Amino acid sequence: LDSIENRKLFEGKNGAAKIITIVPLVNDLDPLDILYKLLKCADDEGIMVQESKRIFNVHIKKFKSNLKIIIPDMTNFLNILDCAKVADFVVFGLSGVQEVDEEFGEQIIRALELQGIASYIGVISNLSAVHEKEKFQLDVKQSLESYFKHFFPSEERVYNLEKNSDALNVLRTLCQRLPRSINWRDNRGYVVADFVDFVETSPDSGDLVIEGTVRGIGFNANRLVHIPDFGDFQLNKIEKISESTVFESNMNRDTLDEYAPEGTEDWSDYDEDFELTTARYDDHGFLDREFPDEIELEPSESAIERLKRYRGLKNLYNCDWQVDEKDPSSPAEWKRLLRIGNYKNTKNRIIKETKNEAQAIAGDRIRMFIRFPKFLLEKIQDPKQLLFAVYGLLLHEHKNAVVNFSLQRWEQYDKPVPSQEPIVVQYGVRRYTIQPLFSQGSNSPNNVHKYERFLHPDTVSVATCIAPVDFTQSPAIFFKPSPTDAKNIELIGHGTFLNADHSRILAKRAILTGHPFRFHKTVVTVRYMFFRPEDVEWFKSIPLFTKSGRSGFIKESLGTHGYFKATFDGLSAQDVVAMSLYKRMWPMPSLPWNG
Repeated sequence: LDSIENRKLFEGKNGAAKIITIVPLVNDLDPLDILYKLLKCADDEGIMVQESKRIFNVHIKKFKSNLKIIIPDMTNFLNILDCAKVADFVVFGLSGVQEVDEEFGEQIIRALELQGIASYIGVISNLSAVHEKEKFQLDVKQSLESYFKHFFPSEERVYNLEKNSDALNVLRTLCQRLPRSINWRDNRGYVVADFVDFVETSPDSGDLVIEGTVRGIGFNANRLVHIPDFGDFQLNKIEKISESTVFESNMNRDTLDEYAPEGTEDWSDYDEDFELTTARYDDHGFLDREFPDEIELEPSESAIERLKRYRGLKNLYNCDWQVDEKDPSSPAEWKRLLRIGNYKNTKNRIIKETKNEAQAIAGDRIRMFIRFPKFLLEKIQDPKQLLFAVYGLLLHEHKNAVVNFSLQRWEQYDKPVPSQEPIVVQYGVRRYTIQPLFSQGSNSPNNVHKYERFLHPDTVSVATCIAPVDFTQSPAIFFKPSPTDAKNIELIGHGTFLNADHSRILAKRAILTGHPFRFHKTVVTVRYMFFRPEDVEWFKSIPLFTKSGRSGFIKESLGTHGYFKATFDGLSAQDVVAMSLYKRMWPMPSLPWNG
């Protein structure tokens, strides 16, 4: 009972700011018409919009509450998403004449829902164009209502802005009804800039002043800040405006370092240094998919040199594979990454620390001085036209680490997706061009997982890469920018930022194909596997298997052309002799994404 009074206060007084985003899901639907029909309900004529251009601050006197209306750039799909993630309420605009495009309008409903929506409302301003008779118009309104309920059953009736009865009910909801909270946005800080100015300090960099009201967890002078399509930046000063305090950047401020100082690799020896006449074999445990992992050796090149970093495994679930081991293939950044022991506990601690050590709480008007470089000012667009939102970053969020994303294919995405090709990933407001190693999610004791070359279509897979830490487990949207597509991007998949564990070891499989030709009572001769007698001698330790379900071992080399004799438990001139080998796959560093 007490909690309801405290939660209302920030928005139910002369110092409130309610973010409302107008999202018309149809090509031939104007957002200004949707706004005019919504602002018509209030008796104050001086509220009405003509020629602020897209982002307006309107004070509705009928419900004694300030409203902040945002109109996105419909040419850019990502801008529509950007305006909605900052919104407290989203006004979806449906058309009576034109149907919602599956490739664009429908995809907006899909993408906004997957990145996180605070509150939604169905609205029709195009009902007049259908018919003159109310019997024909209501049949169209009911048809749109069934479509809107299919995406989310939270809304039962799609309000029509034509009738003053339904339009007054919408404004009453946008002004009085408390909006829902978005986990990642509200646990961070978020300020929608009303006015942006710049102060020169040096001929290279200065201070970018942002005036706005704090929403979410709040802001701290030491904590880093993030401007979308610009990057992460450090703060210098923050001024609090109160109706009848200044917080400065300390010695304990966060650094803009992506990786640890060059030399950190020399201060820790968690390395399994390994030194042989026979190839490596790990037998610690108890004993479509084959085709993509199959490999074929070249006759000129030796298999010892090619498959040097490969290990034979009796069982991948029980093998003693180790993290941080000595390997030349491993990235240089590996030791310079953020190593989090227990993500679950570090995530809760930083969140609790941020809320408790917050300087400018939600509802406070602030003047944010951001240490900004002068060269980036040419890309800054008017805050009244294009949404200028500043999202606060938690402790060590800038720092890169071995991050794990859960990812499921976007509905009706039959196209394949390989596990090394660059894909843009939007986790929260941040977006980076990620090269993700896919692996099927499993509860293995050794945390060793088989590296899948392509995204599995039946279930949800796990993408592993090197990217900065997200301490809010923000939902992730995976896309590839397409120029041929209506919306400048081609949405690949959706998911969530799982954790930041390096303990997840990924192993690439290599299956050697071999064909038997000669058959003695016990001695079976295979030929298409190796092409050197030395190569046969080296891989002798790794047991052989057959696609028919037989098991065996290499006896010795026959000729100088890699022919070999082998003994099996059960095969003919039609069976395929095979050998499975495994190598460690290291995560790949990712670059940021703007525009």
